Amino acid sequence: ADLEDNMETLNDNLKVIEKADNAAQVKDALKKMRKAALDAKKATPPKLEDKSPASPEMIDFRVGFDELAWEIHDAAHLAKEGKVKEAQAAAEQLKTTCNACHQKYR
Amino acid sequence: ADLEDNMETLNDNLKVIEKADNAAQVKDALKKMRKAALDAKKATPPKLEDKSPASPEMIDFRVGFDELAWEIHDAAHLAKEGKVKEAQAAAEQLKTTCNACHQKYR
Amino acid sequence: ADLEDNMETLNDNLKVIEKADNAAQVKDALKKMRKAALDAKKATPPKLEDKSPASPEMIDFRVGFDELAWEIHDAAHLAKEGKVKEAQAAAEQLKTTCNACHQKYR
Ligand code: HEC
Ligand code: HEC
Ligand code: HEC
Ligand SMILES: [Cl-]
Ligand SMILES: [Cl-]
Ligand SMILES: [Cl-]
Ligand SMILES: [Cl-]
Ligand SMILES: [Cl-]
Ligand SMILES: [Co+2]
Repeated sequence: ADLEDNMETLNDNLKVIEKADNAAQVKDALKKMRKAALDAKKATPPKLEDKSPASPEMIDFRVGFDELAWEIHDAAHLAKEGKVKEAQAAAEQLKTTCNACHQKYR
Repeated sequence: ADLEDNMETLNDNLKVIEKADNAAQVKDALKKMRKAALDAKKATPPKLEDKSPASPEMIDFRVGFDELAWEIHDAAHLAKEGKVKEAQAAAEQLKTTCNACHQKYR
Repeated sequence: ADLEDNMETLNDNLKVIEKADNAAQVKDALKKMRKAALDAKKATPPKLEDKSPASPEMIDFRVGFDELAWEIHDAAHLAKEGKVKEAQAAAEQLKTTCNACHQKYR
């Protein structure tokens, strides 16, 4: 998928998690987010398309999705145990990682 | 290890999972599969030896193993919970990631 | 963080795990080790400074931290279900991964 499609997936499912009632809804949304994070790692963002593909900034961009995926998995661990409120709070804290990348490459 | 050696490991241990009768067999097979997938990330496939190491195709190839590893971990979660049948069903779904990479790059 | 700071975070928190008494101490040390491992993926070791960031040595180096992060997570899985001693044993086994990278790129 496109980078923008994957960002829409991440943004939409974060809102699904915010409004969720039960753990299975949160689990499903976090799974879509993880798939979107890994697919986005394949993209070249507009900010960097004029730099070398081997540039340190492209590596910095890709590793950011490794960090996002691992943090999503931590929230998913809480959702699998049925801890809805804790999973929702951990999902909310993802936004620190979203924003950290946006400050550099948005 | 060799790219083909890592593929033999993935394939041998998928066959173990297909036939397994308990969660211990599955969990040990998935652990080997994850190690082979991560090690395969370090290789250049023959069909991409004519690409730069950070070309979009080589990124697609390497991230394909991150996707495989996360999907293996999903199956391993299920096996650690005694969901042997569900873990085996997750192993079957894994094959679409195997196939998609082979279609592009084998 | 720079690579040296990430390495001190790995070293320090491995020492906490060896000395820990309960699962909360082990879980929190493993979480910091994982964050440091992923942040280290973004760095260039001094022996590879003059190489392309996408050279095979640099890919080998970055995948080394994928393997370490996944091995850290296995230890966290053991600690999260309260198997403290098995988590401590697993954390001790990580050193073979630390040492393997060191022998090549330190
Ligand atoms: C880098 C490692 C990023 C992480 C982590 C996240 N995002 Fe992102 N985002 C990134 C870039 C380079 C861009 C610009 C390219 C583009 O798609 O526009 C974006 C953009 C968005 C957008 C707008 C998408 C669009 O319709 O154009 C959204 C809504 C967005 N990003 C949301 C988002 C969320 C919720 C994240 C964390 C869960 C997140 N992003 C992480 C780079 C990176
Ligand atoms: C890319 C991201 C791949 C994924 C995911 C999987 N495989 Fe693979 N495989 C890939 C390539 C580029 C090649 C060709 C290597 C070569 O030197 O020709 C292969 C090959 C195989 C083989 C045949 C090995 C041989 O001796 O020629 C097998 C049996 C195989 N792959 C199995 C396999 C399985 C079971 C996978 C998922 C569980 C899987 N592969 C994923 C690239 C990629
Ligand atoms: C590569 C994939 C590595 C893995 C895995 C681990 N380390 Fe590492 N380490 C690496 C390099 C290239 C270096 C040299 C850094 C430099 O700038 O010179 C290091 C260094 C250390 C150090 C010493 C730090 C210093 O004195 O500046 C320590 C204490 C250390 N590393 C610890 C450590 C541990 C405990 C690891 C596994 C849990 C580990 N490292 C993994 C590369 C890699
Ligand atoms: Cl997950
Ligand atoms: Cl990577
Ligand atoms: Cl696993
Ligand atoms: Cl890369
Ligand atoms: Cl972890
Ligand atoms: Co897990």
